Amino acid sequence: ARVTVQDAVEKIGNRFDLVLVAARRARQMQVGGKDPLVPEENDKTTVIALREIEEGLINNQILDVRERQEQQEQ
Amino acid sequence: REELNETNSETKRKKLTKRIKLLEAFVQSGNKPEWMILTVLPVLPPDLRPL
Amino acid sequence: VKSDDVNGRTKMYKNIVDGNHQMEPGMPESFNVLLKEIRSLGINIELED
Repeated sequence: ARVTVQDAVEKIGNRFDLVLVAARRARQMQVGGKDPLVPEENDKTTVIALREIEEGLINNQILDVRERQEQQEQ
Repeated sequence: REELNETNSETKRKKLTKRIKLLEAFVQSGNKPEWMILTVLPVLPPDLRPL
Repeated sequence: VKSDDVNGRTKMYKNIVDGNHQMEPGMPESFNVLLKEIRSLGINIELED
């Protein structure tokens, strides 16, 4: 597994919002309605969300923009 | 409070001023002094004291 | 979860069955119990909003 977490800390900086973003992605994946942007390898949603966030694709603004677009499209 | 200000200092006047300030605050608070002396005594909700 | 929650225990067990992963804070029963203990002794227990 991903033993150490340093890339997510650098990608967030505050180190307290990174876990929040990871958990927000994980809960959304668990409930459904979302697709993993990164190629999954039969693992937990937490690890997949962490990898997607650290890949430079998920942020506190990307998720918010996507949610706003989805809400406005209704 | 005025009398404590009018008092001639020392520990007695200090205690008097403290009591006066405390009274002024408790008056500013909605604290009934009689509330310390209880009137109606609540008994336990029966599920608070197991048999 | 690892505390006295009863109605939260049931909700959490149901969620774990359903894979929801959510806990409901509410208010601890021991809090109301201590409030009563205050009301049990000579002081009213009243909590503002």
